[PDB]
Amino acid sequence: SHIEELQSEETAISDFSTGENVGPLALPVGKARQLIGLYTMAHNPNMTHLKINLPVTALPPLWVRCDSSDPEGT
Amino acid sequence: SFISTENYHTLGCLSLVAGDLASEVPVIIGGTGNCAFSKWEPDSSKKGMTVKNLIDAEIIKGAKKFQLIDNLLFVLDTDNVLSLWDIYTLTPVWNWPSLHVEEFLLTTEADS
Repeated sequence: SHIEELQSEETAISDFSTGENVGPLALPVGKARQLIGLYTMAHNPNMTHLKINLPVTALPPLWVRCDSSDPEGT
Repeated sequence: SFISTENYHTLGCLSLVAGDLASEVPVIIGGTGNCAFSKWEPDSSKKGMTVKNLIDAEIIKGAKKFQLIDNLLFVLDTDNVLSLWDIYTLTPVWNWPSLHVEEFLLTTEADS
């Protein structure tokens, strides 16, 4: 997204890709904890809900990917 | 043996709690700085404790006081807000933001 406007005749030592694409990835563990907390709160009858006046309906589980950015190994 | 938290708690450690769960000694230290929470456990192959878990000072900037009854780490943050935490993995279990609790004490007729 830029236009080259400087001439560099020096030799550069670097590697390049020719068709690799990044597939599905994993969220950070701190990011995963926030979403796990949100799922836990949304299905807790003891929350002071702001949009629901009825007991919360159960839903199949949530599973958030973790990149093991912490020494938990999770 | 002095273990320095100067590389993780740059603004001084505020509260410390020690327990014995999962055949370990989880020492949770809550302070302000780079990391709000530091979980130290004794290294079985050495003489000292090493960090096992770290919580960044992003949601909670630090902990003022701890009270570990059993598998429940009641964490009081720097905003005088109490919360319920699970010590096994430090996941958000409950929060009490409505009550500005400057200090909380848990008392029960303990038998075991």
